[PDB]
Amino acid sequence: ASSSLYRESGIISARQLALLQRMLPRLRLEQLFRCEWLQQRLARGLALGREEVRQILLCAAQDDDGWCAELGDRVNLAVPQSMIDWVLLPVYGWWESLLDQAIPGWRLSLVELETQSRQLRIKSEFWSRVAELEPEQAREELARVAKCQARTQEQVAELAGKLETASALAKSAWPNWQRGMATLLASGGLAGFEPIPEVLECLWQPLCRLDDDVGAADAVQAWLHERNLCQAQDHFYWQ
Amino acid sequence: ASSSLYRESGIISARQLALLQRMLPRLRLEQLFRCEWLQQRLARGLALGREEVRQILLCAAQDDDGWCAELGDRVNLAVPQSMIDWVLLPVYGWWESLLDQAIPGWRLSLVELETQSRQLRIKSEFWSRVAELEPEQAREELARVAKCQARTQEQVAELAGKLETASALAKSAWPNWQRGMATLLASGGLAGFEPIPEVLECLWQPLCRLDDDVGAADAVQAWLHERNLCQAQDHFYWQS
Amino acid sequence: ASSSLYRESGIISARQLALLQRMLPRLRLEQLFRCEWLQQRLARGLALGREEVRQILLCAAQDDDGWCAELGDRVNLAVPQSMIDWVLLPVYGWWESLLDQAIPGWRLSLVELETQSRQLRIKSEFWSRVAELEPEQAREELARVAKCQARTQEQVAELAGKLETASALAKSAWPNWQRGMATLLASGGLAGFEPIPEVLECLWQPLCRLDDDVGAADAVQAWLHERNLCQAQDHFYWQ
Repeated sequence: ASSSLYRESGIISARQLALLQRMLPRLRLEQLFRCEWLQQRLARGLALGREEVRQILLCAAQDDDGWCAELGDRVNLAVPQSMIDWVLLPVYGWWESLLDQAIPGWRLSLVELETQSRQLRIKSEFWSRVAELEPEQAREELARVAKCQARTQEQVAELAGKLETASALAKSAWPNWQRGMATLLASGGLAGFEPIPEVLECLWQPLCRLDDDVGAADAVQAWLHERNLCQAQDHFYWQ
Repeated sequence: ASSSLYRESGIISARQLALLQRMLPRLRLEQLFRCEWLQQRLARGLALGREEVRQILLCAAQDDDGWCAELGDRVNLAVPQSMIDWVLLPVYGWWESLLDQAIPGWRLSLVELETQSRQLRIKSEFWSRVAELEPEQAREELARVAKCQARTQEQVAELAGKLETASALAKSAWPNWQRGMATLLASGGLAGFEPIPEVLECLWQPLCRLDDDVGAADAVQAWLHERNLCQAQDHFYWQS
Repeated sequence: ASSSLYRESGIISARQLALLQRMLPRLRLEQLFRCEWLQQRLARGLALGREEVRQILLCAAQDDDGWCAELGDRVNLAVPQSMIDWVLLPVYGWWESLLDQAIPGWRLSLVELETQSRQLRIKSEFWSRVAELEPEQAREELARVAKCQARTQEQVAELAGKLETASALAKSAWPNWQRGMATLLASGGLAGFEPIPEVLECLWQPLCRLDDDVGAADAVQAWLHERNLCQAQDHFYWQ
């Protein structure tokens, strides 16, 4: 929900943010950053190009507090990279949390912990170099932070472990997940993915008939959208 | 003003910095980092490319202490992206300042206020992870970071307030600024912007004749220059 | 040697890391992060492209404990930016430490101090923004940070000094280093270096014939590899 966040993760360049900042009033800008669409691109690390920017500017040209709802991308699933970023990765993520709903919370919890271990090593160098002067005071602080990184390390280990077991269970349920992804990055097909877990069948049928069937695009959009894996105004097609 | 500002802002890649560090003496590197040209690119978000790097190395080899003064870009105002980043946006920031000179100061103050804000969050997410092991000596940090965040929040509200008001007049003074920008972005032309404020006429006249008049380019170069919106050696031109 | 470092250094994008995290097991991924080839890209600021990620994924399939020693780049030395990033800069770094072994360590110690002063600089801005409510507490707090950015700042001066002298000696040993570089960026050849130090003769001979002798690019690769300047699987050519 913050400029810096989209900047730190490379979603928006400084150049782009400059234009956006000047064209959109603070109120629209804030709505932009909070909107489901952009938050989606953030989570998938999908940086903006000139048309994304044009479309944002275009949509905001009406004083409708719901302008963000018209935002969405036209994705060509015939491009593996697009198939991966807009479909497979999102779907696998949704699927695993289905096996165990606490998993996304673990993965996210993890990152908050490593970025937290850093602040601990950085705050260690500090009171380390500082030990020069006020040596008695630094010792004090060092003992304090020493305890923290010890616990932080342990919380990480136990989380990792749960995820190790979780991934094992998921590997058992979709063994061909890996062989499928390689076949995609070469042949471009989705067959190496079979047999796919049952729940995914309603997605996989149309997904495999994208070039043959007309209403398969709509079928895939609709399946993802119900499952909250795409936007109402996202559109998918094939080469 | 350190190389870190330029790395974080994606103005200079890691690859590029390494080459510059090897080729430029420590003293020239710092002169480069503080020079007006590179500062302009930073503010505008204009990442360096092969040529910008070469020119840096070139100009720096003269060994004159004002070598930075020879740095500039050759800019094709054909490209809508170039028209926007080198003219429209700088010019609008300048125009804006006429209507109220305190504005530029307010904007960057927000930037620093946002940073201080972010810093306080990192500082609270930090002491939250400590609150578990150090329950007692954590009730003190949260109290200061409380008022700190509150205060910070107050002034943002104020700044954002003044700027919201300024925006309103600024909109009134150039109604079709929006429309003009949409059009340029959709079709490449400048017509959507008119009528333009009278104080920008001597810039606009040449701007709309880049392709036709031969002295139209340097006429906008001169206009921007006399107002510190470009560098002495920045060269503009038109080619479609 | 963590993901976060490769992100901040702009070596791996958010979306690239998204895919690797999902495709590689926790163990397999950390192996990638600590492997020589990737540490090489990192040292030189060489961002992963589409090719590099495919390779990482193919080589991940082998499923042996040393997969990531098969990783290497294919570089076209006919491209000047490649000539610089893979040969000239690496070779110079190696050369200069022949003149004085302490130089790489100074160079690296600067970096540590530079990121450290900018850590205290940001710490100042904060406590001056917090001096709004606490003038007293923020005093001894700004006072400590001020001592640190003092010692830091002199350590830097001492190192810069030592490097200033080194610089002079290296300039005397390879006078046309700079003219060569300028020329390569201008005309794309290597004659501008031409009076090169004797210890580089064996590298220089084949480097000047990449286009003419089939075996030249291999000679170059050998020269580099025997001195740990490229990976065993790095491969060079001229197109």
